[PDB]
Amino acid sequence: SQSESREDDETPSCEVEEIGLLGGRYVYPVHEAHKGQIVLIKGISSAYIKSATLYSVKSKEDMKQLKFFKPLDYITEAVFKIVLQPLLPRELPKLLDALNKISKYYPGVIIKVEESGEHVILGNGELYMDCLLYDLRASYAKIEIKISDPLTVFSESCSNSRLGEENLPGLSISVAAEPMDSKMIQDLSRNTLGKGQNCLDIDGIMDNPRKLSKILRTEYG
Amino acid sequence: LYTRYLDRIYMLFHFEEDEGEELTDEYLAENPDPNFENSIGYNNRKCW
Repeated sequence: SQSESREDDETPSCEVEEIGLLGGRYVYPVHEAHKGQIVLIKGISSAYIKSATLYSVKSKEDMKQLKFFKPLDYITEAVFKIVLQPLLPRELPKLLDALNKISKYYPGVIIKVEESGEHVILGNGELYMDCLLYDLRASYAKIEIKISDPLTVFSESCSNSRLGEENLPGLSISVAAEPMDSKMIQDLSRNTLGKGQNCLDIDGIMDNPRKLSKILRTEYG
Repeated sequence: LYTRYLDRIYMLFHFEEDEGEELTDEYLAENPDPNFENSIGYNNRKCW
């Protein structure tokens, strides 16, 4: 997400304590890892939650060239909503820790914190969330907790003028709000490079506006 | 309203937020509770 953003202050670092090669139920000890292979690292965990890009650069131009890995695009959106509270409020700190651990281990989980101190958990579906809760109560926290009634995240919208005033009345804003074409909506939902004959994804906006506008004119009139 | 029957006291209090928010806040300042633990040790009437 930092990368999304793209010298001193920029770089945190962790030494690599060990490298092992996965073998299901055992890990084979490794002195060194080489390009191509996938390995288990000890101690690089703290820097990142979910995805991260690891580089070592000895070069100022080399550093400038270097491009950070894009955030992994998970196939589904969580949607399912659980509200948590611990059984006994005094044990909150343990719950908090555990929730962070769950975020690290389960890439599809979102933990949000409400005003109330309630924890909103999003997961993909029933079974998914059930497994989270089991591990949470058993493997990580040792705390019995209250769980709510399964809900869902809602989204806001409309279907069809403005007047507005600054707190120090010098500015005045009028903005129209409009229903969008289902085609357009679908095109936006589909993450794409605009390859083949495919309607260009708006995140390609950094390309010339003429091109962007060409797509809009071409596909929508 | 106030009464006392031997030991036990009964007091009725009427607040408005103006007066209400004050009394809440002063207690909070002098007994800060970040974990929301006020309601651990609070006694309901079991009966109802």
